[PDB]
Amino acid sequence: ADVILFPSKNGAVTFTHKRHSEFVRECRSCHEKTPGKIRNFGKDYAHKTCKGCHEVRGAGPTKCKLCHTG
Ligand code: HEM
Ligand code: HEM
Ligand code: HEM
Repeated sequence: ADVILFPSKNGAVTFTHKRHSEFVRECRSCHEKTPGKIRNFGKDYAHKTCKGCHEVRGAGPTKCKLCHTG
């Protein structure tokens, strides 16, 4: 889906999946060879990938509550 909701014990995360493709050139930057559900998706994968990219690019939320907005 273009907008994906991630339930979380630390607050739901609203992910603009489609919008992110306007900023991220490759599906592979977040996906395995085949784009689709990510088997090991969770805290570790998310904090490394989601937070990590935001940190390196200086755009996107890195503060807990700015991502865990639910
Ligand atoms: C045009 C390239 C992309 C394609 C073809 C693609 C395709 C998909 C598909 C088919 C799904 C599964 C939807 C479902 O659950 O039915 C999905 C989920 C997802 N995609 Fe993408 N995606 C692309 C780019 C991105 C990018 C750039 C990111 C990271 C910024 C990303 C992150 C994710 C995440 C986190 C999920 C949820 C996985 C899960 O809940 O297991 N995608 N994507
Ligand atoms: C599932 C993991 C991710 C989550 C939960 C996430 C969440 C967010 C959120 C909450 C925003 C605020 C703007 C919006 O919602 O559209 C955002 C912005 C952004 N994200 Fe992510 N993101 C993820 C992965 C990534 C990745 C992997 C990259 C880089 C490869 C990335 C690059 C960006 C950039 C550049 C922005 C700023 C866009 C703007 O200027 O409006 N994000 N992201
Ligand atoms: C240091 C600040 C942060 C703290 C304390 C925090 C804490 C947590 C915790 C405790 C979990 C697991 C909750 C559970 O078991 O359901 C989690 C999962 C996650 N976090 Fe964070 N987080 C932080 C920052 C971020 C940021 C900045 C993002 C988005 C850019 C983010 C995205 C996520 C996502 C998508 C998950 C996985 C959700 C799922 O299981 O589907 N977190 N976080």
